[PDB]
This record gives sequence, C-alpha cells and structure tokens, in this order.
Amino acid sequence: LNPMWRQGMFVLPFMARLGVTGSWSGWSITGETGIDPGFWSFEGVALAHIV
Amino acid sequence: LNPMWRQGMFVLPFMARLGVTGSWSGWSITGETGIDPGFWSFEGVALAHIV
Amino acid sequence: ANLWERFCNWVTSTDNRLYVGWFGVIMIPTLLAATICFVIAFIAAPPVDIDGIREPVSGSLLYGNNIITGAVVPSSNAIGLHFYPIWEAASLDEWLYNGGPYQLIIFHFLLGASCYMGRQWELSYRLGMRPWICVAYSAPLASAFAVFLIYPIGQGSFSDGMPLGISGTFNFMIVFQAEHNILMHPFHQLGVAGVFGGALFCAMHGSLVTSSLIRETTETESANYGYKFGQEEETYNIVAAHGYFGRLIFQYASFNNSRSLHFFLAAWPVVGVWFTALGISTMAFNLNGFNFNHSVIDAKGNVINTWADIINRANLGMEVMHERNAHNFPLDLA
Amino acid sequence: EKLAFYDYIGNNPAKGGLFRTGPMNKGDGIAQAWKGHAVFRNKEGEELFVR
Amino acid sequence: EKLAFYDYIGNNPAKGGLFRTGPMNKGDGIAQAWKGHAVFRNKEGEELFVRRMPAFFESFPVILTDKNGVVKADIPFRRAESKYSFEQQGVTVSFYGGELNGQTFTDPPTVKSYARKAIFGEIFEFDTETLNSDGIFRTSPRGWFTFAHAVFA
Amino acid sequence: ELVNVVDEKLGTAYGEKIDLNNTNIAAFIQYRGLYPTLAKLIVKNAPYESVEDVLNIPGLTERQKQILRENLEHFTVTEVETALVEGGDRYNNGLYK
Amino acid sequence: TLTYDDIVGTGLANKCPTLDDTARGAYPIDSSQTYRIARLCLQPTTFLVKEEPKNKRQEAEFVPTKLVTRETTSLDQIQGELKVNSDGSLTFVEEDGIDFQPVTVQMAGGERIPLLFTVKNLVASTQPNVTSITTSTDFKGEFNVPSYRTANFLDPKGRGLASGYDSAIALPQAKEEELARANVKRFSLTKGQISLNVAKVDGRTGEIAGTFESEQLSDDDMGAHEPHEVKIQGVFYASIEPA
Amino acid sequence: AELTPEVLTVPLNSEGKTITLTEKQYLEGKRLFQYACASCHVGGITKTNPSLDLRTETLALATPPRDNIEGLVDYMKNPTTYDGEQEIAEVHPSLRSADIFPKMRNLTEKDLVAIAGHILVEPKILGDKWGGGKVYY
Amino acid sequence: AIFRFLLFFQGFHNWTLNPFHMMGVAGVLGGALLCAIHGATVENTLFQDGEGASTFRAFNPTQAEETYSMVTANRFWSQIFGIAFSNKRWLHFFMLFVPVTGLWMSAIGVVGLALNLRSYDFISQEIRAAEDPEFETFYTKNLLLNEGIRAWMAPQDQPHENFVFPEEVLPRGNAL
Amino acid sequence: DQKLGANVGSAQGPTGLGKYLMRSPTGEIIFGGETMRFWDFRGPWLEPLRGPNGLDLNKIKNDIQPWQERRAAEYMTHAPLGSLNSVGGVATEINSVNFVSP
Ligand code: CLA
Ligand code: CLA
Ligand code: CLA
Ligand SMILES: CC(C)=CCC/C(C)=C/CC/C(C)=C/CC/C(C)=C/CC/C(C)=C/CC/C(C)=C/CC/C(C)=C/CC/C(C)=C/CC/C(C)=C/CC1=CC(=O)C(C)=C(C)C1=O
Ligand SMILES: CC(C)=CCC/C(C)=C/CC/C(C)=C/CC/C(C)=C/CC/C(C)=C\CC/C(C)=C/CC/C(C)=C/CC/C(C)=C/CC/C(C)=C/CC1=CC(=O)C(C)=C(C)C1=O
Ligand SMILES: CCCCCCCCCCCCCCCC(=O)OC[C@H](COP(=O)(O)OC[C@@H](O)CO)OC(=O)CCCCCCCCCCCCCCC
Ligand code: HEC
Ligand code: OEX
Ligand SMILES: [Cl-]
Ligand SMILES: [Cl-]
Ligand SMILES: [Fe+2]
Repeated sequence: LNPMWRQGMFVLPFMARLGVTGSWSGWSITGETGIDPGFWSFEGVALAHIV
Repeated sequence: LNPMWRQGMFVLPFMARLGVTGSWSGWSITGETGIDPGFWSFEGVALAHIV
Repeated sequence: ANLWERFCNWVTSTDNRLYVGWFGVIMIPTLLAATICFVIAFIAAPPVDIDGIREPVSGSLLYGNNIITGAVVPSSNAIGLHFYPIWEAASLDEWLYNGGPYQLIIFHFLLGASCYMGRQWELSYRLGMRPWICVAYSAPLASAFAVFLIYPIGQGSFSDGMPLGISGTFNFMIVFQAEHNILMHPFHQLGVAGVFGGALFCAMHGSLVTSSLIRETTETESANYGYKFGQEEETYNIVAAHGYFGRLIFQYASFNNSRSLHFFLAAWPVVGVWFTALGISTMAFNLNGFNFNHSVIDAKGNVINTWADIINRANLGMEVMHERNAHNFPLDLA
Repeated sequence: EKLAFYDYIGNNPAKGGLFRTGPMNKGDGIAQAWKGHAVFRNKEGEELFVR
Repeated sequence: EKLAFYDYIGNNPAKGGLFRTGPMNKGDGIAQAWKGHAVFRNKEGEELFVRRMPAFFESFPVILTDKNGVVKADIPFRRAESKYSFEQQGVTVSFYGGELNGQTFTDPPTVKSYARKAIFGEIFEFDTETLNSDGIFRTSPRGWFTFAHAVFA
Repeated sequence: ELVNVVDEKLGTAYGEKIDLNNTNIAAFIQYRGLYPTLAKLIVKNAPYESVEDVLNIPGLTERQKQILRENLEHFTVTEVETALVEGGDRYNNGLYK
Repeated sequence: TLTYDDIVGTGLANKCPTLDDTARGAYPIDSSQTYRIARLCLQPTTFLVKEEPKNKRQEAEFVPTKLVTRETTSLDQIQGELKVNSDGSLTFVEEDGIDFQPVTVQMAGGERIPLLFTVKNLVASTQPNVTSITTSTDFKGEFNVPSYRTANFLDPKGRGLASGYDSAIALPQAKEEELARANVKRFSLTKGQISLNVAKVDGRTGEIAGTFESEQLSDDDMGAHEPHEVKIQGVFYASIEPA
Repeated sequence: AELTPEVLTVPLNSEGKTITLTEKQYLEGKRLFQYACASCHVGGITKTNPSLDLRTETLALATPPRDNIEGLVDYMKNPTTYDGEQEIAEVHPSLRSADIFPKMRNLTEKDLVAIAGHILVEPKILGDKWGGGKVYY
Repeated sequence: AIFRFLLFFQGFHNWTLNPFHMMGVAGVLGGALLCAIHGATVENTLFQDGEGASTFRAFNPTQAEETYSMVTANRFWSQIFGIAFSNKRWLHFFMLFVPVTGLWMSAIGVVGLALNLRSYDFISQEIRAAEDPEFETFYTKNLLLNEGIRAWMAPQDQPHENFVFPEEVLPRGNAL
Repeated sequence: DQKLGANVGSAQGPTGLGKYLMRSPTGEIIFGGETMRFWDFRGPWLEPLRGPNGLDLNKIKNDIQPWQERRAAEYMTHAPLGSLNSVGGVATEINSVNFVSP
C-alpha cells in the first residue's frame, strides 16, 4: 500500500526495471528479507554515477 | 498582557514616545475607544516617510 | 632509461604542478582514504557507542546533526586500544556501530601528515633551499599526534581521543579541564603565550612592513601593485620601520636585522606550540596542572578560599556530570 | 489488498495538478489499510451501486 | 495583572538568545491571564518561598525556604538520600487572586509543576498554539536595540 | 497518569524510616549495631509481611534479637518496589559520597 | 585442556561446551537423591524480531537480524537446584550466575533493537515420569525480564527514574502534557518463555547438551516506546551433579 | 579565629572525661594522619568504603563507641566492623597487623593519641567539610 | 581569576558555541600559523650573502636587495600546498588583517554576552531531544557539563546571592 | 559488595551491562565499568581468579584472599594520578596526600 510510485520516486523505478532491487541497508523493493545485492545496490549505482 | 514590546515591535514604540498613539483603524495603543488621531496616525507617519 | 629509472625521475620531478616525491607516494593514498572516509562518515554514518555502554551518540548530518554539532565519533570504549579494521568486524553494520571509521580516518591521517612533513623536507632538498620548514610544521603535527594517539594510549582507549567535530572538540576540552586542570598547567600556559604572541607578532610585523612601504603607486591604485613578483630590490624601508618601533618602545627593543626578526617570528609560536603539545602528551600520563585546593588556611585551620578553589568548584561540576552513565565506582581513574 | 488498491482513483495518473507538487502520499495521505468492499442496500434490501 | 506581569522573568530582557529570533510571544507564548499568587506551605502550615531564578541561569533548581532562609523543601536530583522532597514535607500550594483564586492543590506532581513555574516569579496562562511557540525565552526590543547600537558604536 | 514510582514511594513510610523491603543497605549505619551483620541478614531475608517478622530470621542470637527489638521503631515495611530492588541496588545503588 | 592464554581473543570464550557425537545415552535419576545444575550455558546463534505490519490484518512474522555487539551474548556459569517432583518430572530453579546480557541487533533498514537476553529467575520443568535423562527430554520454563536500563540511568537530557531531572529543562515554558511519556520514566518487568531440547546425554559424567528457543520482549527505553517481540535460538550445555 | 585550648579539648574516655591536646600534639597528629591514613581517609571520608566516614557522630554510633581518644586508640590497635562483630586487622592497618601494614610498625602510644586527637579536633575546625566529600570542597 | 572567567563563560554562556568566538579563535590561531610559516619560509629561502654557517651576519639594514628568494618560496609553496603568495605587500597586509579581524569579531561576541544574548542552544536539537530520549549528540553532552558547572560553582562564585543548594539537588552522574 | 551479600555475577548496572562483571568483545569474562578498556591487564594479585573463559565466578565467590583484598585496596589508592606540585589523586582532590607515581 506504500509502493515507490506513491512516494514520488522518479529514478528508483528505472534502477528496478533493469535488475537493481536491493539496498545495502538490507531491504528489497519486493519486500523480501535477508537478500544481499552485492555491490550493485541502489547505493552502489549512485556511487558509481558520482565517480 | 500583550503590549507592543511582547510582539517584537521596534519602530512602534518610537512613534508612541513622541505622541503618535492612534490608528486609522480606530484603536489606540493605550486601549482607549473612539479616539480619532487625525492624519498623524501610525499609518499617516508611514505614508509620509514613504513619500 | 629503464622503466624504474623513468618512474623514479617522474616521482622526484620538480616540474610536476604538485610535487609527489617518495614521501608523497605514501601521503597521497593515505590522505585520500582518510578524506573520503571522513566526508562519507560525517554525512551519513549511524550512531556510535563511544563509551561502550550501549548508548550510541549520533554524529552525522543525516542522523540529526548540523555543521556545528556533527562529528565522526571515536571508537567504543569496549574496544580500548585494540586495532579495529573493517575486516575485524563481522559486518559493516557492526563496524559502524562500534566506531571503526574513526580509527581508519585518524590512522590514515596521522601517517599521511607525517609524510606531509617529510615531503616538505624532500622538496626543499630538490629546490636547493634550507631544510627547516618541516621543523616548523612539526609543532601542529605534534599537537595532532597528542590529541589523536598519545592521549588515547596513556588513558587506555581511543574513545578518549579528540572527536572529529566542532562540538566534539569542545567536549574533549571541557572533560580535559575537569580531569587534569590544564589551565593551571605551565605547558598550556606556554601554549597560550605561544599563540597570543604569535598573533601579536603577526599583527606587529604586518603592520610595520605595511607602514614602511615605499611609494610606488598613486592614491587610486592599490599599493600592492607597487611590488613586482621576483623584483631584486626590497619593497619597504626596514630602516624606517626600525626608527619607528625603536622610538615606540626604545632603540634596543627593536630588530634592525631582518633575518633575526624572521627567526624570532618562527621561533616564538613554534616553541610555544611544542610545549602545549607536550602538555597534552604528558597529562596523557596523568601528570596534571598545579593543585592549590585549600592551600591557604587561617590560624584556627579554616580554609580561606582563593580563585584556585573557585576553579575547583567549576571542575567538580564538569567531573560529576561527564559521561553520566559510565561510572560504577567512586574514582575516575582513567 | 494490492488488487483492491489498484482499483482506486487516487492512483489514477490523470487526477493530478500541474502545481500540486510532491508524492501522491502528500494528497490523500499514506495508505494504511483496505476498509473492505462496501455494499449499499435500500430499505427493500436491493443492492445499489455508486456511480 | 499588569503589575503582576512585570514581576515575571519572561519579560526580563537579559533572558534571550542571539539566534532565538522573533517576538517574546514566540517563546513562552501569548500571555492570556494571571493564574494568581501561589503560596506554598508544608505539612506544618508554615509558608515557604521558592527561590527565584537569576538572569544568569538558563536552568535553575527548585528550592523552598522559610521566612528566615532555612531550606524546607526542594525537588531532588538524586532520590535515594532525599530529605526535603515535596512528598516527605507535605507541600501544598494555594492560589490567591487571578484565575486560580481560592484553589488549593495537594497532588505532588501538580504542586511541583507550580513550583517550577514559581522560580520565574508570577505565574501566567499562555496561548502557545497560535504562534507555535517553542517555550524558550527571547529578549525584548530593549535588548535588541541595546545590542545593535553597542555593536555599531 | 504516568507516575514516578520512586517519588511516590518517598511519600510513604519509605520516606521516613528504614523500609526492610526496599531501602539500600547503607541506611542501617544510622543506628547502633545494625551494620553490617544484621543489615546483611535483613536484606538477604527480605521481603517481610510485617516489621516484627524480622525477629524470625533463622539463626539470630539473643543479643541480635534484642538489638532488633530496640530498633523496631525505626523500621517499616512497604510493598517491594522493582525499581529499587533490581540491579542489585539494595547492596550498591551508585551513591558513595 | 585449554588455558586462558590458549582461548583469549579467539572467540571461544563466548561458546558453550559441546559433546561428541558418541554421547547418546541415559543419565539415571534416583527420585531420592538431591540434584543440582552446577553449570548451565546458553549460546545464542540466531536473533529474530517480529515485524510490525502497520496493518493488523496479516500475520506478522519473525525476521532475521544482524548482531552488532559482537561475541558478548552467551549466558554461562548458571547454577541451581534440580528437584525431582512427585509425578516423576524434574524442575530446575535457577539461583545465580551470569544470567543476562545486553544485545543489540539490527533489522533491515537500519533499526537497532536492544534487548536484555536473560534467564533471570528461571523455573523450568520436564515431562512427568523422568526417571532418566535421555535425548527425548525437554525443559519448558518461564523467567523474568527486568528493564533493560536500571533506575539510575539518565537520558541525554538528564532525566531518569531514581535520579535526574523530571522535566525538559531546555524548554522551560513548553507545555508538559505532550512530553509526559518522555519525562516520566518507568521500569518494566515482563515474562519470557524458554524451551530446552536435549540432543546429547553423557550418562557417565551427567553432562547434557541440546538446543533452545526463548521468547521475550526487547528494550522499551524506560517506557518511551513499545518493545518488540524477540525469539532467540541457540545451543546449550549443562552439568548435572548429585548433591 | 585561633587554635585555642577550648578547640583542642576533646573527650578522653567513655565517661565524659576530657583532655586538652597541645598545639604540637595536634600538628604531630595531622602529620602522622597524612603519613599513615590519608591515602584512604583524606578529608575524613573512606575511599575504599565510602559508606563509613570519620565524622564524630559516626564514631559515636560505632560499636564500641569511637568518639573518644581511648576508643580510637583501641581501634588502631584492634579494628572491628562498625557493629563490633568482626575483627578486621587482616585488611585494616593496625598495630597487631603492623607486619602486613609496615607504616604502623614504629607508631607509639603517644603517636596513636595524636592521630586520634587530630581525628576528633579536625571536625571542630572544618565543620561539614570533614567527612563531607567533594560536595563540600 | 582569568581562568575562572573562562570557565564561567563556558558554563553560563556556552561561549564556545558562539560563532563570534569561533572567528576570534580562527584569527588568533591563523595569526600564529602565519607568523610561524612566514618566519620559517624566510629563514629557509635566504640567499647566501656571507661565508658564515650562522647566517645572521649576512644581512645589512641599509642594503637595497631582498635577503631571501620570493621566487623560490613561491615555487615551494605552490608545489607543496597548491597556492602560495606572489606579492609581498599583500602577504604582510594579510598578516595584519587576520589577527586584527579575529579579535574584533570576538569583541562583538562579548558585547552580545553583556546582555546574555548567547548562542546557547540549537532549538531543533532541543525539541528532538525532549521528544526522543535516545537522541544524543556532543552538543547535548556539553549542555549537561554546563549544568554541572553552574550548579557546583554558583554558591561560592556568587556569594551575594546567598545560594544554599542542598546536596540532593546537585546534578550528578552515577557514582561520581 | 559481595561481602555485604550482593550476587555480583548477576548484578545489572544502570546501562544494562553487568555492574561488576561483563564480557569483552571476544567473550572473556572481565570487570565492568569504565575499566572494561583495561581487560588486557594481567597481574599476580588477579591471575588466581582467572580461568579458561576469564574471571571465574566460583573463584570470585570462594577463593579471594585477604592479601588480594589488601593489594587491590593499595593499588586503587595509589593509582598514577597527581598534580605537578605532587598532590596525589584526581585534579579536583584537596591537598593532603603528597604523591605522584614514578
Ligand atoms: C524529466 C524530469 C523530471 C520528472 C518527470 C520528475 C518527476 C518527479 N520529481 Mg524530480 N527532479 C528533476 C527532474 C524530474 N523529476 C530534476 C532535474 C531535479 C533537480 C532540480 C529534480 C528534483 C526533485 C526533488 C527535490 C523532488 C522531485 C520530486 C519529483 C516528483 C514530483 C514532481 C513535482 O512535483 O513536479 C512539480 C512540477 C512543476 C510545478 C512544474 C514546473 C513548471 C515550470 C516552473 C515552468 C517554467 C516555465 C518557463 C519559466 C517559461 C518560459 C518563458 C518563455 C518566454 C521562454 C516526481 C516523481 C519530489 C518527490 O516526490 O521526490 C520524492 C521531490 O521532492 N524531484
Ligand atoms: C537597529 C537594528 C534593528 C533592531 C534592533 C531590530 C529589532 C527587532 N526586529 Mg527588525 N529589522 C531591521 C533592524 C532592526 N530590527 C532592519 C534593517 C530590517 C530589514 C531587514 C528589519 C526587519 C525585521 C523583520 C522582518 C522582523 C524584525 C523583527 C525584529 C525583532 C526581532 C529581531 C530578531 O530576531 O533579531 C535576530 C537577530 C540576529 C539573528 C542577529 C544576526 C547576526 C548577523 C547575521 C551577523 C553577521 C556577521 C557577519 C556576516 C560577519 C562579518 C565577517 C567579517 C570578516 C567582516 C526586534 C524587535 C521581527 C519581529 O518580531 O517583528 C514583529 C520580524 O519579523 N525586523
Ligand atoms: C583554541 C583555544 C582558544 C583560543 C585560541 C581562543 C582565543 C581567544 N579567546 Mg577564547 N576561550 C576558549 C578557547 C580559545 N579561545 C575556551 C575553550 C573558552 C571557554 C569558554 C574561552 C573563553 C574565553 C573568554 C571568556 C574570552 C575569550 C577571549 C578570547 C580572545 C582573547 C584575545 C586576547 O588576546 O585578549 C588579551 C587581552 C587583550 C588583548 C587586552 C589588551 C591587553 C593589553 C594591551 C596588555 C598590556 C600589558 C602591559 C604592557 C603590562 C603587562 C605586564 C604584567 C603582566 C605584569 C581570543 C580571540 C576573550 C574575548 O573574546 O574578548 C573579546 C574573552 O573575554 N575566550
Ligand atoms: C562533509 C562536510 C560538510 C564536512 C565539513 C566539515 C567541517 C567541520 C567543516 C567546517 C570547518 C570550517 C571551515 C569552519 C571554520 C569557520 C570559521 C571559524 C571561519 C573563520 C572566518 C573568519 C572570517 C575569521 C576571521 C579571522 C580570519 C580572517 C581568519 C583567516 C584565517 C586564515 C585563512 C589564515 C591563513 C591560513 C593559511 C593556511 C595561510 C597559508 C599562507 C601561505 C600559503 C603561506 C606560504 C608562504 C609563506 C611565505 O612566507 C612566503 C614568502 C610565501 C611566498 C608563501 O607562499
Ligand atoms: C601627569 C604626569 C605626571 C605626566 C608626566 C609624565 C611624563 C611626561 C613622564 C616623563 C617620562 C617618565 C618619567 C617616564 C615614566 C617611567 C615609567 C617606567 C612609567 C611608565 C611605565 C609603564 C607603565 C610601562 C612600561 C611597560 C611597557 C610599555 C613596556 C612594554 C615592553 C614590551 C614587552 C615590548 C615588546 C618588545 C618586543 C621585542 C616585541 C617584538 C615585536 C615585533 C616582533 C616586532 C616586529 C618588527 C620589529 C622591528 O623592529 C622591525 C624593524 C620590523 C619591520 C618588524 O616587523
Ligand atoms: C597535497 C595538498 C593538496 C592541497 C589540498 C587543498 C589546498 C587548498 C588551499 C586553498 C584553496 C583556496 C585558496 C583561495 C584563495 C586564493 O587563491 O589565494 C591565492 C593567494 C595568492 O596571493 P598573491 O600574493 O598571489 O596575490 C595577492 C594579490 O595578487 C591580490 O591582489 O594566496 C593567498 O592569498 C594566501 C592566503 C590565503 C590562504 C587561504 C587558505 C585557505 C585554507 C582553507 C580554509 C577553508 C577550509 C574549508 C574547509 C571546509
Ligand atoms: C585503606 C587501606 C585504609 C587505610 C590506609 C586506613 N583506613 Fe581506616 N578504614 C578503611 C576501611 C575500608 C574502613 C571500614 C572497614 C569496615 O568494614 O568497617 C575503615 C574504618 C576506619 C575507622 C572506623 C570508621 C567508623 O567507625 O565510622 C576508623 C576510626 C579508621 N578507619 C581509622 C584509620 C586510621 C587511624 C588510619 C591510619 C592509622 C586508617 N584508618 C587508615 C580503610 C583504610
Ligand atoms: O571515556 Mn571519555 O573520559 Ca577519560 O576519565 Mn574515565 O574514561 Mn571516561 O571517565 Mn573521565
Ligand atoms: Cl561527557
Ligand atoms: Cl567505573
Ligand atoms: Fe616579512
């Protein structure tokens, strides 16, 4: 009932569309638990674009 | 219990000190009723300084 | 030339916009690591259990701090002097909770700053200068060592190192006064003499040179355009400056020798700061400032208070309030 | 509840405004729960449907 | 009520802050009424007087003395060795004049809250909702004028 | 209403006498002959239904019983207060000097 | 036999003793002899925290967490009496030991959950007619969970229960009603449940070992917020001795 | 104010008889107290057991009473718990434990009297400061 | 007495939190830094104008030539620190400007404190801390220290007030 | 406190950590309070109380000797803290003890 598109998220859906679904904080946009995304989390993608 | 100095008024006290005490809206800073200040109300002083 | 010969020539080249040198080969990576970790932590690190009592302190901007209150929080008192690299933690979450970023940052910074001093020597050598600018730099560097490494070593914990933040610095200072009476310690008094006098002599020298500038410009132009970079002749009249200052105090209290003058300018603050660094580094081993509490007594035996006793009351307030949940026994022995 | 939530005009992208800024949540609020399907009936017991 | 209001530290120009901006109202609120004079008494019926906050102090303890300056009650920090607690000493507060005229309070929480206000002098009822007042004192035009013109001088 | 149980306890006899069920052991130093032997026994064998029950502590000597009788007037009992008895606080409540 | 020099720094000190795979036997009970547990050790290996859906419709589940306070979690050196009851069952009554540890775990999204993992005042019982202790034996019991912080603890603004301010002194003229839950400190005392399942028994020595699952509430910050439900799973060791 | 004979007069036994210490006696007592006792009893408190202090009232309520010269001398020779139930020479300095507390080895009867006199006089000079701890510094 | 003044300002005014004192500190420490760095740079870019190993005798006050190499000093600091002075007149004016400006800023701050017009608190942090007993920063820690200073020093430092603070009202942490 | 009757193994401190005993980051049983930082200390008066897992509760309860008690008191009261003019103790201590540690 509070998905990303209710929260004004613009770029998050684009990362999710191509396979980025987990956070370094431990959550995933599908609500699963205990899933490790490796480096290519949302945070990792942001850091890569900054560098 | 709500005098000008409780309301952050900086220039109002200076107009009051030299004899400007009434408003064109009909009130006076001493709380009196039905007193007409003529042109030299607070509003009149402000207008004069602008001109 | 062989590959190694070419690489050495590049490393030691005096033509690089920023000198690298062999000290720089260590300085650059370590200072970059320290800087990147500091910036990231200051912005985003979660709260850190500095005092090891499961009471995390928030230091980062995203967790409710502003520029004045933010800080990278020292590592947990539970860690003490133990080496706590990332790979010693079970996870980054644990590392952050226990304050590993502080250790990473301060260690890389201390190593990099030591190499910065060495690099000053090395470039002076490459350029054919005299070598002692690095000696001047040793004063602030010694101070950094005192507050980030020596005091923690003496007290048994990096949790007692200076926090990497403004309000954290103030906390460090206040607790230090409570526990060591640094204000009554001669080495900190020499440090105050050093820095007050450094500022005084900075103003004096600047004002005297500025007052003795030789006329080379008109009133519509900045007097600074009267000096051309690299010109052979001096731009002010030191003889006139000496006439003025010698008459301000008396002849023999004024330098007529520019070299002696600049040596004095270097020496005063540098020695003062050396001594204040030693003050911190020796109070690290609990040799504290003078204690005159109840030194003055009357004929009967009544205590006659002095300003030192007033200081003691303030120190007591600080002592009883600091780290309010961490002490279980009557004496604060470290 | 997810299907029910899709069946709600507050999630229709054609209901917004050019200067109504921010996330959808800033409007109707953060959705907390489905209240259930509402069945309307008149005094005769016949089911009625809201347009 | 005007005289009572003058006898209140929230109107003291030395209680403000450099970056606490705006009118005094934005702090304690818009004053609505005098609650009346609070007279504190212990279980023995002796009148007690709350020590007033000096301007120097951002915070101040609650201490009640008799007419000779002997401490008779207080709000303790450490409880385990408390001797002067309002509970132990049976402190009550009665109001004369103002909104609470003729009312007496004996519940220790209420009595303590009134003593906490009494350190500020006379006690008033404030409207804190109109301005979203935050409850932190601010200085007056007297203070701001003095600051500006000393600095400029 | 939320209440501070320690402040409330100060309004009972706990605020005027030695409460055998709650008070920290150091309080027994107020009166002759109670600290540390009898104080240790009392704290260990708490709680008590009534003050006189302190005389039933097993092993009390006749002299110890006489001391307890002489000091009964300085004792009281109230319901055990978890905040005052947990953490071993009856033996060391963090107050030294 | 390992010494402190052998163990220090290795993390072995936070682990309970184990029993080899051969230890599948029985430990006879006499129904007339007295018995004590001379060492009980609980080593937790998993902390789970029950989620808060925000919609009371679904059935909330326990989710895994990340331990952030390191190898400081095991209860050990616990002792107590092991009474033989009339119906043949056994009841352990804990008397003393290192029977609590503060633990902080971290949930997905970064929320930290502190709890006082404990078996204080444990009373546990077996099934009826336990004339011998075997791999089919279990203990089910209840224990007390006191406040995570004790009465002297002061919050960052100096407020506490047995000490500290009783108001928000930084907000001298703020209205106090909304601040009551933070100003008035409360000391919680709840119950927890634990189940021990024996998986190894060394009949000759009286040692037993097995698994355990406990359920209890987490820290509530002296009443400032609601606690979370926590389930702790791990292993356990115990030494039974005639007395 | 002055250190007068009235100040220096203190109880001698349990029966109310008093003695007048000399100023030299009082100074020697202060010196010996610093030498042998102040590491734990600086200012009348007890560092290793703050619940017990050297205030005259506390000594008066000790068993046997210690608020007199003879009581204090006996304590220094054979110390006991506050209720007098246990002898603690094994963990408290005393003549009978001088072998394990060497600083007591050479103390004489006059030295013990001087130390006791200092303990009794100092509260008469300093008031609450004696045994008051940091609150009264 | 001056030390007591410092501690009184910390305890009652939270003077360290005041941006005008902060600018004063910057001015004083930066002035000391400039003094040291300029003295050392001159002494280590001297020209060889004599044969002595003690280089002081190689300067004559009436000489017209510069005694040290501005070009070499500029190159050194450009390569070490990234920027360097290139104009001696600007350098020495800056040496005047820094400490003087810092002291003036501190004076302005003290004029403010004359009226108790302090930088004592951050209102947002106070609101958050009042509502959330798990929120703690070095700012709130220092406020606790200030409360201790005030309570423990006022009775003797302000004797005309006749303060009597019963022991039970004094703020104190655990065990100390 | 143990002599007074406290169960030191189970005494919960204000923070939730053991008042007298707790665990080091690798699990060893150690003294509580600020002295948690000094759990690497080793000394002859203390080592008799240490077992494989650290400080041993049974030994603490039963085997502490008077010489150990005396030594602990002595060292606690001769900690290396003092002023430049050799006033022993913390900075807020009053004059009386003339001591600075070698
Ligand atoms: C493709 C572009 C694009 C799109 C579709 C979005 C979409 C969104 N963003 Mg993002 N954003 C973008 C670019 C974009 N963003 C960029 C470039 C930035 C950096 C500035 C941001 C910064 C940003 C923030 C900080 C936030 C969003 C948020 C949002 C959401 C609400 C948007 C809103 O309220 O709009 C409102 C749109 C308008 C009011 C329209 C403005 C029309 C202009 C003023 C007209 C100008 C006319 C011109 C002057 C006339 C010329 C005259 C002629 C003579 C030449 C939405 C999901 C919000 C959110 O919910 O995030 C969680 C939020 O907080 N965005
Ligand atoms: C003599 C000057 C003076 C004085 C004493 C006052 C006094 C007052 N005004 Mg007025 N005001 C003035 C001038 C003045 N005003 C001017 C010129 C304007 C036009 C901008 C206003 C606009 C104005 C408004 C719009 C409002 C007030 C209000 C108020 C009240 C609250 C003031 C406050 O919160 O200050 C806060 C003061 C500060 C936070 C101090 C700022 C310190 C600066 C930033 C330091 C700068 C340092 C510098 C950059 C460093 C240099 C570096 C160096 C190297 C050179 C008070 C009665 C308020 C009120 O209650 O009205 C009903 C209100 O709403 N005033
Ligand atoms: C990093 C540490 C640090 C530093 C560098 C400073 C720096 C400064 N502080 Mg801050 N301070 C600090 C930490 C620090 N502070 C802390 C932690 C606190 C606790 C809150 C304070 C509390 C504090 C207070 C309370 C005050 C300062 C003040 C000052 C300024 C003093 C200026 C000066 O030289 O006056 C020295 C005095 C003068 C220049 C006056 C003229 C002196 C004449 C010319 C001397 C003539 C002498 C004569 C020839 C004969 C003398 C001989 C005699 C001795 C026999 C300066 C900006 C002061 C300030 O801001 O004032 C505006 C001030 O009042 N500080
Ligand atoms: C992620 C986040 C947000 C991180 C941020 C973290 C953080 C805490 C940031 C905040 C830090 C911050 C900057 C706060 C400080 C704010 C503060 C107090 C500002 C003061 C402002 C102010 C106006 C003060 C007034 C006093 C004043 C003017 C001070 C100026 C001080 C100053 C700049 C001094 C000079 C220092 C300096 C290093 C000079 C170098 C000069 C130099 C190149 C000399 C070399 C040299 C020497 C020679 O002799 C010759 C001959 C030559 C040729 C030559 O070259
Ligand atoms: C009403 C009545 C009776 C009035 C009549 C009064 C009257 C007319 C009296 C007649 C005179 C009289 C009798 C005398 C009074 C006697 C007397 C002692 C009274 C006043 C005494 C007193 C109160 C004051 C003495 C204190 C005093 C001011 C001394 C200060 C000394 C001091 C510490 C000076 C610092 C010296 C020092 C070396 C500083 C270095 C600064 C520095 C690095 C400068 C940099 C620098 C230096 C250069 O050198 C040049 C070149 C350049 C480039 C340059 O950068
Ligand atoms: C390996 C080391 C790598 C270095 C890393 C970064 C070095 C950064 C140095 C400063 C760059 C900016 C210089 C701008 C200004 C600039 O370009 O100055 C250049 C200027 C050159 O002066 P000249 O004598 O050439 O010019 C004077 C006349 O030409 C003007 O009329 O140098 C100075 O004035 C020196 C004194 C200013 C010294 C300022 C130091 C500031 C330190 C930083 C303080 C802020 C820290 C904030 C942290 C949040
Ligand atoms: C630390 C090693 C101590 C030294 C050195 C001295 N004393 Fe002490 N004292 C100490 C303790 C731990 C105690 C209490 C012990 C107990 O279980 O009761 C005491 C007690 C006393 C007392 C009795 C206090 C009272 O009854 O109120 C007295 C009179 C006393 N001590 C005197 C004394 C003297 C004369 C000392 C120097 C010769 C001395 N003490 C040293 C701890 C320590
Ligand atoms: O951690 Mn920071 O500060 Ca150095 O002294 Mn002890 O430990 Mn705590 O108490 Mn005081
Ligand atoms: Cl602190
Ligand atoms: Cl401690
Ligand atoms: Fe120069």
